[PDB]
Amino acid sequence: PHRAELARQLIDARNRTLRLVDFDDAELRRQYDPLMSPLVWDLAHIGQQEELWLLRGGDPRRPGLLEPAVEQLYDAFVHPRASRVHLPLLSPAQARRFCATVRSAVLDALDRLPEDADTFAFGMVVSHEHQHDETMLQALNLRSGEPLLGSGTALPPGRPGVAGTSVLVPGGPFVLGVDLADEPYALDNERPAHVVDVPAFRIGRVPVTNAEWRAFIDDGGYRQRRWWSDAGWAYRCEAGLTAPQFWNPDGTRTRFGHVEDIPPDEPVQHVTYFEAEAYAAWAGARLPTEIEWEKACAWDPATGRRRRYPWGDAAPTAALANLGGDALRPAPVGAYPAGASACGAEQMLGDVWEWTSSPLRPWPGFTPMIYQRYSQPFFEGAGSGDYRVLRGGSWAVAADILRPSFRNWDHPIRRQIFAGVRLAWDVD
Ligand SMILES: [Ca+2]
Ligand SMILES: [Cl-]
Ligand SMILES: [Fe+3]
Ligand SMILES: [Mg+2]
Repeated sequence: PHRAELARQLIDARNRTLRLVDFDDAELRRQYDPLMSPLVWDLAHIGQQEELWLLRGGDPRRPGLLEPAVEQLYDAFVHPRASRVHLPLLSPAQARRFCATVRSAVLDALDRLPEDADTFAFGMVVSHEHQHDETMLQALNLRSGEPLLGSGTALPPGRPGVAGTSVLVPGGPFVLGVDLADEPYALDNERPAHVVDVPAFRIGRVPVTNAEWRAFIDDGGYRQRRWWSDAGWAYRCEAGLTAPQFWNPDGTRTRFGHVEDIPPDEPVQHVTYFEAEAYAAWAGARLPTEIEWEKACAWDPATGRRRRYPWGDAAPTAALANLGGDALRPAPVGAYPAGASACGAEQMLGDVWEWTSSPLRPWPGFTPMIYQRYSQPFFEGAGSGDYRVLRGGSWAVAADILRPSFRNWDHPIRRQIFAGVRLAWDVD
């Protein structure tokens, strides 16, 4: 954009990062849960990736500030999450110094870029840092003990008449994905724009709520194998799943260390893919495919056009969606009527990541971005395991990095992520 706007975005991302590591060194070195890196790992990894993609042209053979063996401590493919707490990592002071040195050089580089030069990598790195900010939030939510963060900023109230209900998405061709011409910082797996024929289906007007999930629990949903897939039931049994994560026996939940009543009308959060598909079956529905999801989000059947956001082309605001990290929770269903898609689906962007039944697959014409290992290793059959795509962003996602076409994914056994469920149905 303006180089000034990119600088602004990089600086906002780093402000966020530095708030999330504004704790004692011992906190930053802790393993809150074996699923998660220590925060000091994400801190240095953020700087190392910024250096690699913006100062070293993505070529690790070009010299960096760190010895290559030190740099490789921050290679996510080499070091499984659980092992990272024991690695000989840079201290918090070293990591902050490294990040600052890199950032100074990056801002100078941005200044010096020729007019009309390609800036894709800068936007890619903004996305990378904000994504790690959400990862660090996941870790802080898992942390046992008295809260470090506050309990979250105010959200609007919900409204009656939306929970449980569905909207029709009329059948036919629509444009899936985007081109760089339209979204200059769309990540590689979002591209290119192409047509897919999607038969008529219905999708939930809002996500599944906590009170709805409690009904599933109360009817014995976790005790009845018929709602679950073979793999899902086996995992439910292995892991002893009986409720969403952080729901306590006494009916409270623990959210960033805060013990509180579970609000009935918020989207359910911290459920596995396997839980999501079991609830959907028990409810008489199914999960959407990600293609269904994106059509419901972005397509306007009255005009036969894609919208930039579900509501139109206006930049996200606090009146339109719950984004950016400050709320530390999703909003009550019905809280954002102005954020509805053309078909009437609300809270598609923000609040909770929504499970879909789609594995990650390339769109026809896919070509990798400079960070070649960002998507490709996770495509179905690429040999990295089983993944399902999540859509729409959560309350923790920065508005700057989110689009209807954005594709998250994870193993179906993961629920420390800020994920919930929106139902779908076939139409006859
Ligand atoms: Ca969402
Ligand atoms: Cl990671
Ligand atoms: Fe990363
Ligand atoms: Mg009953």
